[PDB]
Amino acid sequence: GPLGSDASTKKLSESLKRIGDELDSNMELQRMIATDSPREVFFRVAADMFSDGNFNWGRVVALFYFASKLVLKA
Amino acid sequence: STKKLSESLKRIGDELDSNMELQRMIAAVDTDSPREVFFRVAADMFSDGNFNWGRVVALFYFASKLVLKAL
Amino acid sequence: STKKLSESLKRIGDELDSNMELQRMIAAVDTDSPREVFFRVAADMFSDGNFNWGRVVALFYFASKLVLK
Amino acid sequence: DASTKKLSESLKRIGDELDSNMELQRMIAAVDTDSPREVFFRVAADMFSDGNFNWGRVVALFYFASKLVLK
Ligand SMILES: [Zn+2]
Ligand SMILES: [Zn+2]
Ligand SMILES: [Zn+2]
Ligand SMILES: [Zn+2]
Repeated sequence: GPLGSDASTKKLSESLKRIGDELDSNMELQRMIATDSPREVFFRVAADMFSDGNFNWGRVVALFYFASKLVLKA
Repeated sequence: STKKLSESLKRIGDELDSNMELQRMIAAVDTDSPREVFFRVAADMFSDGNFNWGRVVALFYFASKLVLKAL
Repeated sequence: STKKLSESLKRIGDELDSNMELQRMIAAVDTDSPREVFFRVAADMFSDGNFNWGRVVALFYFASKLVLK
Repeated sequence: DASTKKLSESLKRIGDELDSNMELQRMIAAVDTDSPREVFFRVAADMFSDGNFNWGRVVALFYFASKLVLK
């Protein structure tokens, strides 16, 4: 409503809109859902995502974006 | 194989989490009205009507940060 | 040790999926239009002002089954 | 709009049952939060050792991972 809130909300929504579309247009992902135990796929992908020791929340969210399509779609 | 998939998820996750511009936008948001912020951001996010799963996941990432800011 | 925490999370997750009434209520929404259902369901979930992580996770469980199905 | 009221009430109860479960909150609070990768993988490995990879279980792990990493 207020002008300060409307602008900060707009900028934040666009930034999250951009990251959201990057996940949905991830072509390496779209090809992976297409030897296929979902648990093993999840653990092999999850192991590779965190092999460098960095376990941050954005990576976990991306991992569960992957898990949702892996479980529900395929 | 699994490598390129996990690298792209690594790359997008590190954009959601370590983009300094995005983090300081999230940090500035009203910390004592999480319900009100969540719906304002969600309304602009889906004002174009495209209700894609990638955008819903990013919204839930922002909600998790809102609940953390209030905690 | 962590076997009890994993067993409890196991129980929670299986109780969600095996809740037929929940599955039926989720399968009874205008699937032609996901955005309006999400905002309607979410608006009624937080009218209390009770914006907790638990409720957000329950909305996430519903939103996924709504969009990806 | 009563079918949406009934569903919303169900999800409200599920979320509040999670957060008010003192035994669950105690078990979550006891893990080594300084070792999130090790904790997350040990819990996930035990949660899926039986071969059931259903979506409800993945969300329960997601509820755990969020409290493990954010707080
Ligand atoms: Zn305005
Ligand atoms: Zn980008
Ligand atoms: Zn304020
Ligand atoms: Zn330690």
